[PDB]
Amino acid sequence: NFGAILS
Amino acid sequence: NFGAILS
Amino acid sequence: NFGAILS
Amino acid sequence: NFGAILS
Amino acid sequence: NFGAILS
Amino acid sequence: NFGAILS
Amino acid sequence: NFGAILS
Amino acid sequence: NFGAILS
Amino acid sequence: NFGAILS
Amino acid sequence: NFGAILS
Amino acid sequence: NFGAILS
Amino acid sequence: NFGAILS
Repeated sequence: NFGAILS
Repeated sequence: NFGAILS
Repeated sequence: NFGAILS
Repeated sequence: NFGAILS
Repeated sequence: NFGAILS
Repeated sequence: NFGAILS
Repeated sequence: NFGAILS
Repeated sequence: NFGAILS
Repeated sequence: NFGAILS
Repeated sequence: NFGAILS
Repeated sequence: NFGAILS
Repeated sequence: NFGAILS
């Protein structure tokens, strides 16, 4: 899978 | 701010 | 899924 | 202000 | 879902 | 003032 | 003033 | 879920 | 102010 | 999952 | 602020 | 898996 977080 | 995605 | 919060 | 979304 | 508050 | 929405 | 939201 | 408080 | 999200 | 808090 | 993701 | 924290 994949994932991300942005500030 | 904050944004996230997770598959 | 995905999600976000804005100030 | 504040805004949010969550799937 | 989603939601918000405004001052 | 104040305004709100919640789904 | 004060405003709040909680899902 | 999500939530916020404003002064 | 304060805002939060938790999936 | 994911999560965030904003001041 | 603080943001996190964990798969 | 994967994970992250942002300040």
